[PDB]
Amino acid sequence: KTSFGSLKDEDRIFTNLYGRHDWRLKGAQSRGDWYKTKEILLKGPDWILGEVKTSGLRGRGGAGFPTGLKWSFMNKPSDGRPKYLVVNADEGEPGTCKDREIIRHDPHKLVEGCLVGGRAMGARAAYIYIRGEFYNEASNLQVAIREAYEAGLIGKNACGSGYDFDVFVVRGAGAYICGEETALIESIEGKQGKPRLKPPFPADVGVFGCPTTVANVETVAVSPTICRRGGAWFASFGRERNSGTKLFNISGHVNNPCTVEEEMSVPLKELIEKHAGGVTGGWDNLLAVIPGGSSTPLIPKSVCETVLMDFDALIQAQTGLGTAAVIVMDRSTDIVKAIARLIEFYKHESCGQCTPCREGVDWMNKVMARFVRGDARPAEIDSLWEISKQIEGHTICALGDGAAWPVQGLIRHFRPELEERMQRFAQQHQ
Amino acid sequence: PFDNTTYKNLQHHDYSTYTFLDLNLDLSKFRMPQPSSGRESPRH
Amino acid sequence: ALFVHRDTPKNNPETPFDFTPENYKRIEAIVKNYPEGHKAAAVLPVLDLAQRQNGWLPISAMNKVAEILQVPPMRVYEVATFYTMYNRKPVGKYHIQVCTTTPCMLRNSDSILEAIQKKLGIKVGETTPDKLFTLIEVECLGACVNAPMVQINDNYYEDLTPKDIEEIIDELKAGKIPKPGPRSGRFSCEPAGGLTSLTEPPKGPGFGVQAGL
Amino acid sequence: SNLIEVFVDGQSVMVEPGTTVLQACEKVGMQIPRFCYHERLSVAGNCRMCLVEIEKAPKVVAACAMPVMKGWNILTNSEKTKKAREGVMEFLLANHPLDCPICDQGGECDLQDQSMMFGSDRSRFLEGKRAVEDKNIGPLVKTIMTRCIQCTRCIRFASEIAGVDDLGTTGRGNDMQVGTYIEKMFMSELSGNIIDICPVGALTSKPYAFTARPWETRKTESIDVMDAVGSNIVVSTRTGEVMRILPRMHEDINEEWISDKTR
Ligand SMILES: NC(=O)C1=CN([C@@H]2O[C@H](COP(=O)(O)OP(=O)(O)OC[C@H]3O[C@@H](n4cnc5c(N)ncnc54)[C@H](O)[C@@H]3O)[C@@H](O)[C@H]2O)C=CC1
Ligand SMILES: Cc1cc2nc3c(=O)[nH]c(=O)nc-3n(C[C@H](O)[C@H](O)[C@H](O)COP(=O)(O)O)c2cc1C
Ligand code: SF4
Ligand code: SF4
Ligand code: SF4
Ligand code: FES
Ligand code: FES
Ligand SMILES: [K+]
Repeated sequence: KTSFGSLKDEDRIFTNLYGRHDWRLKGAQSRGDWYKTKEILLKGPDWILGEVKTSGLRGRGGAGFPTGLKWSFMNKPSDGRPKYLVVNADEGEPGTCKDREIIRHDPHKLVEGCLVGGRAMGARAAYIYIRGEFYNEASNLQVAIREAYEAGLIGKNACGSGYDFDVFVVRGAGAYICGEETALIESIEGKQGKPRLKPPFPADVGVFGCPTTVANVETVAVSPTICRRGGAWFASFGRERNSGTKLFNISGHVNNPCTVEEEMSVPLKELIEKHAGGVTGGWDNLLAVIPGGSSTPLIPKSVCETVLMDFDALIQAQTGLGTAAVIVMDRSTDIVKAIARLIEFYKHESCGQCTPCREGVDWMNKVMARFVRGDARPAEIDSLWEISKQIEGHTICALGDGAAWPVQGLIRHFRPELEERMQRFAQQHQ
Repeated sequence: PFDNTTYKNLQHHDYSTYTFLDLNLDLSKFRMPQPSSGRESPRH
Repeated sequence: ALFVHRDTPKNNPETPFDFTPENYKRIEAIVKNYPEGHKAAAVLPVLDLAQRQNGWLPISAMNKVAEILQVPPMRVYEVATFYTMYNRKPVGKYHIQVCTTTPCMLRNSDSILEAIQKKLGIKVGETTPDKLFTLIEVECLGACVNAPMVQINDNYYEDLTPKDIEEIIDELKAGKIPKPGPRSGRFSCEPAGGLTSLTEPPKGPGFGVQAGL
Repeated sequence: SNLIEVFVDGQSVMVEPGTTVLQACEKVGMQIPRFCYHERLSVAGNCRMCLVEIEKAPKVVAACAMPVMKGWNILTNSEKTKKAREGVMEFLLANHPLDCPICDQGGECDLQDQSMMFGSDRSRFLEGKRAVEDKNIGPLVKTIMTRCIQCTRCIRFASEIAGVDDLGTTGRGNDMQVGTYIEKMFMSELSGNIIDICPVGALTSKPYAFTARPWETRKTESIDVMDAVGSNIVVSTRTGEVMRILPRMHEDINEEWISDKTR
């Protein structure tokens, strides 16, 4: 296959994404969910791991780690400690609103995903760390989990397979850093959301010191669809090592901001012009696109013409895929105010554990608040660049990286706009 | 019949400030026995 | 805003707080989720329960959660001062949270914030003197395609104009309960100019299932 | 023996399975700059000063927490290691107050010493610094929390050795504050040893405070008599007057601590 995009409705994984059907058990079983689950559970952990590895499924959380290779770290014998699949359902990333749609509208797909994943890694229970802001979505998911227990699908003797598996829902308390897997583990343990250090990875020391896999809502929910439909079916979409479908959240300055499931290597211009109707004022009105939520560096209009929305073609554009959250920023946008507000987000949402994020993200917000006004001299651009390089790679988790990256993207793609900002400040105040 | 124009997710309009916790209290009777770490707390 | 405590008369360890007996059954339901020997992991739901009973957390709910879970009280002080939901000061009954990060500031949530400020006569962080509405300004709430949006205590109010949030404040002042959804012509998150996807019927059970399963 | 072979600057050394990078550099006589690592407290890894390069690996590891794997060449004096140390020292000296004259820890400060040794020589922070409210945790410990670099040796000492569990970190981000959150008086029997391990002058000794200065003090290695444990102490004097009492390291008595009565 050479072209990508224009995904058919019959090849979608997340049917009833839009809430138009019944999200409940009679609705989910009428859409293919909870079908032949016992036959998936009885064929072993190794068959499910082979289906996920063969499918080319990568991390839908945002890093794109190989999901089958991730889950195969848990296929190891016991030592007295139980094992836990823990579903990262926080989704505090700006631009990103897809896992809210998965929990609110397709909950039984997530519950069957917890069951098939916990069978695949020998896990004992499921902790869905849902965001505290997602209260109605949490009660929605708890009604669906009640419908899954009362039908005998999970709990004692899950789906009649001889396998016992619980599913819990732990609400958050309003912390973006609790979306990171180790800080999510630290938030489930009744502590501050301060990320652990790696190694120990969660597959060795995770929640409560047990073996644990923290996995995204999307990469958990699509796994029974991978086991039912096949590995080669999910591998046929997108490029090679970029296999599958993906949820895209087109927000910002578009005509129709929307969540849509789309094939993996779709062009960005085709996606924005088809599902969102294009940029407000046409495609010529486009100024910049933050391609995958706030952690990724932005790309200008000169790159959005031919770029593809998978992992590797955005890494070639010296940005990342991340959460696949397309934030569109047209010509009417002060981009420096937006990126300084984004650094304000990364200093209001940062747990203060280690030095470079705790100090330098506040210091980058102060330098960016002066760059909005232009109250600097241009040698503080490159200075700020060095500050980003003193944060990127020297922290514990990737929120220091996720805060160094937008500063680097803004400098790299709109250095002259910052320079003319500062020079017109310097002439109008002197 | 087939519907494509109505939003069938209207349950969240009736959720109160204890809906999540009442659902947890309902689901507490369906669950497996929790494992023990050999002690009452790590300060014991 | 401050992260130390000073013993005011209305906030001290002698401030009255105790759970209702149905809340004790709820705390039993919370503690029974976590394994034996890790009872401390029930800090964050139970303390949030101690916020849903009182509306806010004086320092007796922190001491009560530390008392019934047998954890040190400083370990609950860290949780109450780390997370942005544990209101340690008495908020109004409708705690309005306006999201003004970059995807909502692009879609002009500043106009909604100005509309709420001139409608209620207050600003960000202040409380109306009748103690109904607390207006603050929060980070990304996760409804970015439904931007610009606010949150009222459990509820999302999305795709808002200034007229829409004036309507919501009007139907909150009279005692009525609004509908927590997008206030534009769309339903949850779909493209506003009609469904560009998932118009076909979902096939149901047995579709595309590989052999040997 | 199952000792494995790693390399510090190419120099081969035989370590235990589970030895960190910092002890692996300690075995060749090298010392890594650290703020939150303390060899008798638990590994926190939240100051990022011990960042050291492993070659053929494009990311500096935290030497306090990272165990060595078989065959690492630990490059301690490489280019990106020194850039990591200077960047992290710059962030620690961003919001730190210019109190070095009025600070009791001057001359005996870790932050001054490894800023002189491992950090840069000038500044870029052209902004306004933070100012943290000072805490009242006792008549023994003078608490000036603007100087706190949030290394959490307070918490690990009070939780693991003193067994008090009453110090912590309130807040979040650059507003995070180490304290008690209430008007609580930190009074254990070992409540003065937090003056020792604090690498900055945030926790100073309130009876010792403002009287002396460690370069003009004379060290005398003596024995405690307050209890029958026999704690090795330093009586540090100045011009024929006993200024203060520091601990001494002794692995069989008082490992490097003393009681509050002794101090
Ligand atoms: N989905 C969301 O809401 C958000 C997503 N992100 C994205 O998340 C990413 C950052 O996440 P991180 O966990 O810091 O990065 P990544 O390196 O760590 O981790 C992804 C997974 O890889 C596994 N892994 C990697 N190397 C391993 C090894 N050698 N052994 C065992 N497991 C290994 C980890 O266990 C983890 O579960 C970025 O791409 C960022 O854009 C960031 C913010 C929000
Ligand atoms: C600061 C930070 C916040 C994160 N927040 C989330 C999140 O909210 N949801 C999520 O699925 N992953 C989040 N991640 C990514 C996780 O570290 C991890 O990659 C993911 O949760 C599980 O991996 P997976 O892609 O295999 O599912 C975050 C990472 C960082 C550094
Ligand atoms: S760099 Fe920031 S987000 Fe990460 S552990 Fe440190 S304080 Fe937390
Ligand atoms: S703690 Fe150290 S660096 Fe800070 S003022 Fe005191 S002597 Fe100077
Ligand atoms: S007061 Fe000193 S020992 Fe305590 S956390 Fe701060 S810098 Fe560390
Ligand atoms: S930015 Fe306002 S909801 Fe995500
Ligand atoms: S010493 Fe290793 S990070 Fe503080
Ligand atoms: K000190």
